[PDB]
Amino acid sequence: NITDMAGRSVVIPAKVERILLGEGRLFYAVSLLEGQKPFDRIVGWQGDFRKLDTQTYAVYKAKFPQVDNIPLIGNTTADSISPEKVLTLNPDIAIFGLSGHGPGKNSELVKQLEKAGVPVVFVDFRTSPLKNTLPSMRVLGKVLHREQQANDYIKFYEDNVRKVTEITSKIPADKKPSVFIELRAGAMEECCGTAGKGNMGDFIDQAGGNNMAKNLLPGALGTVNLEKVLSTNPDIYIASGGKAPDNNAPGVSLGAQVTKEQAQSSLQTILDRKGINTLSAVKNGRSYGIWHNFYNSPYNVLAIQSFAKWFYPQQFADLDPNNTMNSLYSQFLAIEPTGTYWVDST
Amino acid sequence: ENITDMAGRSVVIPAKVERILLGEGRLFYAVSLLEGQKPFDRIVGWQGDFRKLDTQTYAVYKAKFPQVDNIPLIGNTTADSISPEKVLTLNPDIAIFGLSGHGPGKNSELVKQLEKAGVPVVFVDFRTSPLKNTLPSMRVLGKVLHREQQANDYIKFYEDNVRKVTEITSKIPADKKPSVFIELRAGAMEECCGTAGKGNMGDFIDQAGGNNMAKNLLPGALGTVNLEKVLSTNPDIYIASGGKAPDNNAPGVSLGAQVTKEQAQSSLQTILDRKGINTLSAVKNGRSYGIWHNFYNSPYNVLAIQSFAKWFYPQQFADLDPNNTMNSLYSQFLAIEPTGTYWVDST
Amino acid sequence: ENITDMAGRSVVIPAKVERILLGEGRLFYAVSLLEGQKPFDRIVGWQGDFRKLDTQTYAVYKAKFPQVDNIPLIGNTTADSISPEKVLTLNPDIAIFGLSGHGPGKNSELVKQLEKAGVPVVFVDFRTSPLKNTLPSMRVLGKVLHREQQANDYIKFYEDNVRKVTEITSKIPADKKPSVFIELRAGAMEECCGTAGKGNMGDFIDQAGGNNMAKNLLPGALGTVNLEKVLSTNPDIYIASGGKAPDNNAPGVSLGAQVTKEQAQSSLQTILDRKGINTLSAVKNGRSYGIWHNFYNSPYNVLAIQSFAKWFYPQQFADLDPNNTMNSLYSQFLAIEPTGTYWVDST
Amino acid sequence: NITDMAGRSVVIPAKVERILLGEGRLFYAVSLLEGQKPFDRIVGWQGDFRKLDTQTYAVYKAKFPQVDNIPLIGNTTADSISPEKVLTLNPDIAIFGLSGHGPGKNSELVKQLEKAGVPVVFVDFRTSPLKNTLPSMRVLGKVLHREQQANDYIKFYEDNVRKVTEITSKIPADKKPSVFIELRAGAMEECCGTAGKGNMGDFIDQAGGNNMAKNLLPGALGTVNLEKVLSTNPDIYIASGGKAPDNNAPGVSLGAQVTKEQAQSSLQTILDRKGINTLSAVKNGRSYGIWHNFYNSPYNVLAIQSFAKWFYPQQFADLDPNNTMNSLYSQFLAIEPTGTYWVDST
Ligand SMILES: N=C(N)NCCC[C@H](NC(=O)c1cccc(O)c1O)C(=O)N[C@@H](CO)C(=O)O
Ligand SMILES: N=C(N)NCCC[C@H](NC(=O)c1cccc(O)c1O)C(=O)N[C@@H](CO)C(=O)O
Ligand SMILES: N=C(N)NCCC[C@H](NC(=O)c1cccc(O)c1O)C(=O)N[C@@H](CO)C(=O)O
Ligand SMILES: N=C(N)NCCC[C@H](NC(=O)c1cccc(O)c1O)C(=O)N[C@@H](CO)C(=O)O
Ligand SMILES: N=C(N)NCCC[C@H](NC(=O)c1cccc(O)c1O)C(=O)N[C@@H](CO)C(=O)O
Ligand SMILES: N=C(N)NCCC[C@H](NC(=O)c1cccc(O)c1O)C(=O)N[C@@H](CO)C(=O)O
Ligand SMILES: N=C(N)NCCC[C@H](NC(=O)c1cccc(O)c1O)C(=O)N[C@@H](CO)C(=O)O
Ligand SMILES: N=C(N)NCCC[C@H](NC(=O)c1cccc(O)c1O)C(=O)N[C@@H](CO)C(=O)O
Ligand SMILES: [Fe+3]
Ligand SMILES: [Fe+3]
Repeated sequence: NITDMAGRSVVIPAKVERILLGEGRLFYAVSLLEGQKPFDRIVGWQGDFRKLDTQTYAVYKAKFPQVDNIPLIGNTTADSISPEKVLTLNPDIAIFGLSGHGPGKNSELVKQLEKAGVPVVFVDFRTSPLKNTLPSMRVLGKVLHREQQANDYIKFYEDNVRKVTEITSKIPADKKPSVFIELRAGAMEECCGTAGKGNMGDFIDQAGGNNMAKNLLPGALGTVNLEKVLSTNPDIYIASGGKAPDNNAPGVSLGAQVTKEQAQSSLQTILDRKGINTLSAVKNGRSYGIWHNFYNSPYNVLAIQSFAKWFYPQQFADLDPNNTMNSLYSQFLAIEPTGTYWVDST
Repeated sequence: ENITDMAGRSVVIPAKVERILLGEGRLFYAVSLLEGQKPFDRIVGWQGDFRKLDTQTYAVYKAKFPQVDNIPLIGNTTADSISPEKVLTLNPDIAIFGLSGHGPGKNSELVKQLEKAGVPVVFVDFRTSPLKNTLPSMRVLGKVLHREQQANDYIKFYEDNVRKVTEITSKIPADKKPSVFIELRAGAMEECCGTAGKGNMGDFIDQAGGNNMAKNLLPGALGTVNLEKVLSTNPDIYIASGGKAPDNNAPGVSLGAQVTKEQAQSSLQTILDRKGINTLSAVKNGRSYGIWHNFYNSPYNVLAIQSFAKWFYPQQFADLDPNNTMNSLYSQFLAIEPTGTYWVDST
Repeated sequence: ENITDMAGRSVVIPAKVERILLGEGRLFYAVSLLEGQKPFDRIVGWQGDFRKLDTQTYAVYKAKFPQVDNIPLIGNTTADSISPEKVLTLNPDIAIFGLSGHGPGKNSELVKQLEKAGVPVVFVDFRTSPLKNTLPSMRVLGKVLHREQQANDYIKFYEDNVRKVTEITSKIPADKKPSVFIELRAGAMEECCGTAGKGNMGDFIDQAGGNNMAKNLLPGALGTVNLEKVLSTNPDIYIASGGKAPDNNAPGVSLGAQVTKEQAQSSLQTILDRKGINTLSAVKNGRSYGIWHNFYNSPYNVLAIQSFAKWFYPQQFADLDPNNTMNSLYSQFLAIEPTGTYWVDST
Repeated sequence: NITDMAGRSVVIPAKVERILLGEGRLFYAVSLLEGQKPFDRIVGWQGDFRKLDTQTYAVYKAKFPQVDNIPLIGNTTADSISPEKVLTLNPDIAIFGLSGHGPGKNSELVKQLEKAGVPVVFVDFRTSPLKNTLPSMRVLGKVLHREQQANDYIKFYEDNVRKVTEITSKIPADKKPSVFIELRAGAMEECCGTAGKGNMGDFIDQAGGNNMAKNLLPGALGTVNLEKVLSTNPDIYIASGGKAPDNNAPGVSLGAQVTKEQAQSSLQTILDRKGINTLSAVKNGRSYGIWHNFYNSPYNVLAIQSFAKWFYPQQFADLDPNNTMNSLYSQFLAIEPTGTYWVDST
């Protein structure tokens, strides 16, 4: 038996072959365990990975066209999941997130699955990445019978994060740069989405930054008004996005099918917005883009490294997130790394 | 009949208004120009900023209108302290909010609640972009409160009294303009120095033909510049804002309805005697002044634009008198008598 | 409604409170600022530290309120002496506890018992992290005791009176600051010398622009530094804390409501005449002072921050008088008259 | 009475009223001593200040038109100095530089002046700034009877340098960025002029940088070929210039009459040159401009600070060399600071 991220006891199945993904992008944690056979044990998933990660999807489709035939249990919201379609896939395990675009610990679907005799595991990369990322992988390892892959990934992760924390854990608060992260910048109805005590805030903390929204918000995600950002006038501005290159909607283009030219061109649009464009950080060129889906992925060590190099350029001159990304893919994944997951303003 | 507010949103003009909700208490100043001798007749409730952050002007209105104490306070001095429940049970027929300040903004939940309740919401602004927004705000308030005459009268008064300044300062070339720093609530904040960028009192500096040293240091209307940056820039003219009550020995400039010239100058001097500030060229040369803080969010801000022009070019505006303008303002529009000191020069 | 206490825990605000339990008796000081002329009206019971470790302030309240003797003592002066049974039979509707001190902490069994009994528990702090916690503690007590006005009034008073110090000391560079050692309950502990690290009275030294020699010797808010370490560091300024009653022949400094200047000066001198202490440069040079110990856990601690600044920079704070601040505090908030000596200088 | 920078003993004159400047830009050291009467005691000077510092000249001329009437003893080279014109000015002291566009310790003119009974003082801000800048000011103080001004300036300088060395003195060599400084970049016949163990090299050393030319060159100044720079591929590129805005000759525009936008546009031209534009430092945006005349001025504490903030951006985020310049001008000089003495690439 194991304790999941909701504190609940889960009896590990003897053999797993029918994994249900409550949130599609929980695939990222699964991908680190399944080696060259990524989709072999997925009976169905939330449609967020296919619809909100179109780039990473297309790359896996070109090498694995059977991905199109994995059933979508819903669209991009917990409320759109048919519990009936879920149960007819006869899962032998269901992986859910404490938060996100899929069911949480108190949903009806979780109770239905408990009545059906199906083990449910809660992980978390989104609410409390710092507390939860590694424990989540340890647990997924045990319940999916991929302890070796999991232990390998934890060692890789700890080592690559320790490269940052060995330095930033000793830096005193008054020497840290102030940071604002604008999630899905440009692309929300009301500006400005950001992270508080949690989510990408954990990355700012680890990378030795000072999140200006840490004390403005009670939860992991929330909203701060444009004028509050202008008034705080933080040292460093970071925008997250995952927009596909050939999408004329507002947002930052980043992901597997994005070139540096397009990442720079679209970040600039984001930085040219009224108000934003007068920020000291934007004028001084301390303005950056990070791929949004790192907000819910155990690949988040790539962002902690990208934030650290932006917060202390020379102290992390020698650190290369692209090499960490390449080591990750070659050691663990079944596709080749492409595209741009981070960008600096021209 | 609809109107476009200061947030760009369309608002349907109520047929009759008798229950005005003030998102920020000091938005009363705009309302006071419209309500003549019956200032508080139509106010169902307001933010507590006017009563708690404008104690002097409050006390003067209370002595003539004791019923002001019975207007409900929907919160203290911050948007986050407003109970949306208390707000809705006052059954307002209009809510007036500010684009910025100590009350809810355009994206607050309370604004959405009120829209669900069928209550028209109007955004005004005297604080973020006074130059763009002050007159349009009054025009709009005129239409939605059915006081078009009072509003048009006040716009004419305002335009004329500002034109007295801009007719001169609009033709002055940049290289003849004095550099200016305004230290908001000088001495009274934890961390020095609050100031205004391209907005707020910065708009007044611009209009009065001054050169705001913080214009390009800051992205927003308000922000913070460090003492050493001020010392380094060493601007021609120093201005401190305050609204401290006379009998308060804490640091801050005393200005307002119950402040005498002696208290305003004694307390400005304390502010100018602070380490660092006291080595400014502007302080040593006596180009140091005090302005009443609440002009940072009031359509009476024409008084500050004029005080600024007279400090920026003393001889060219020798003949201009802001005290005459305040008196014309009060007598024409208000229901109280002008008292106290709203600005001061160092001696 | 709900609020966050000083332990990070959410507390549901009772609709009406009439049975307040004080985990530490001297938490009364925070309550006294809210209860006006009816100080003891809502206290069902308290730890015996206020009655037994604050005999002077107790006696003054007893003479005006003899019913104070009938408030139940839930224990003596240590968390371990509190009977949880006596506590629960008082049927409290709220319990106020301190993150640290002579009463239960956040992990005690009594706190869990009360949670099982459906009784809200609120953690405040004036002792571990006064700088971070004093004002937030008062705001919180305001909300849960339905005295938001009194609390907000006291915060404004406090901020203003501290700002009188910090406006000056916040700009002073480290190399111009005096070194300071504070000896808590000097002369009265078994092993010399108790003091404060990064917390407790250390926060006051920091704010008053001093350099606490024990800041980096100690991990916690309280600890112990050896006499020889003090002698070796030989700090600029020596401060002794005490609260000993005048007619108490035990060792320590006499300070409090029933102490005269001469009893405070004479007893400080005994403390300064002790072997080792008496060779300190600060003692020989007369930069030696006494402060009332209980300021180590009281929102009246603004009086200590002000006494410290005036000892650290005598001429820069010549004009500041902590006695006026105490009198303004008492008259505005309390139900007794200020008496005695809360601070003393060596002759 | 005092030992100059050439090791020679100079007899302090009882009263000085006729100062001869071997190199015009030695005026900068004099200006720190003469308060509001900068030109009162100058009998004549080399034409380098008037002809190679046209901007700083024009600013002093607008307040002091009598500067145009100070005699020019030559143009911009030691060989163009008429010793006859020099001697008829009847100087009572001559200030010369160990190196530069004026006579050195072995020149004939120095011997002529010794025969004429005129005290000669050697200073140095150019060959060995680190060893010589402060001793030079101490000496000038004594011989010009401005000991107070000199001691005031030394304290100011030491304090403002200590702001840098407190941090960079504890950085180990292997964490330091490699740096190349291209003096009068774009403006020489043959690329690339630079500094070795001396001149602006001393500033790189102090600011915790690693001068790639330190061991390529024997002297304070020299030349390294473009290909050697490309091959070393240093972390940080710095170009010096002092070109006037309205001068369309090649080089970087910096000085009292230069705006930031003109300094950025002209630095960019310099960075767009063949070879230079493939440097990692240029592509990564670690490319900067510094005002050339800091290569021979006791105001050089401004460049040391500008270099440290470029070498360690976050560790010196709170340091402002512009506030330092302003404290310098207000405390010591008779004119108002204007223009751009340093620039970052867009
Ligand atoms: N399209 C929707 N209606 N909901 C989206 C899903 C869940 C929601 N998402 C976010 O808040 C969010 C914020 C910033 C950036 C993102 O990518 C986001 O997905 C959400 O998290 N809701 C909370 C509270 O209900 C939760 O599920 O815990
Ligand atoms: N809690 C909400 N209602 N909205 C916040 C999240 C929902 C929605 N998110 C996306 O469209 C999205 C796209 C790519 C990756 C993601 O994680 C996403 O969450 C959203 O942000 N909607 C905007 C309007 O488009 C909004 O509601 O502000
Ligand atoms: N007491 C508080 N914690 N907040 C007050 C809320 C408004 C805040 N005020 C200022 O920035 C300010 C600055 C100088 C002088 C003043 O009188 C001020 O009130 C504020 O303006 N917030 C901005 C952005 O947060 C806004 O609402 O647009
Ligand atoms: N946005 C903030 N966090 N601070 C700026 C304003 C908050 C507060 N304002 C006032 O007290 C105030 C008083 C009169 C008139 C106003 O318009 C006011 O805003 C403030 O300044 N607090 C101080 C704490 O003493 C501070 O922020 O340093
Ligand atoms: N009578 C006892 N045996 N213990 C008393 C408990 C409180 C204890 N007090 C001190 O350590 C102290 C030190 C110097 C001066 C004082 O007035 C003191 O009261 C205490 O603080 N305990 C801490 C650590 O154990 C706590 O409760 O967190
Ligand atoms: N936790 C401990 N063991 N000692 C430290 C404090 C215990 C005791 N404190 C007091 O008597 C006291 C008096 C007035 C006000 C206070 O806050 C007090 O704590 C104490 O000091 N004990 C001495 C023995 O006398 C000691 O332990 O050295
Ligand atoms: N105008 C000339 N033809 N010669 C000037 C003589 C000084 C010469 N200067 C430089 O080489 C120099 C190099 C880079 C950047 C500069 O600003 C320079 O002035 C020089 O230093 N010559 C040597 C050897 O005679 C010396 O003076 O020690
Ligand atoms: N020793 C040499 N022959 N040349 C190097 C310096 C001589 C000349 N110097 C300047 O133009 C100059 C301008 C401003 C400030 C200075 O210190 C200067 O030296 C020079 O650079 N000539 C170039 C021809 O463009 C060259 O020799 O490459
Ligand atoms: Fe999302
Ligand atoms: Fe305000």
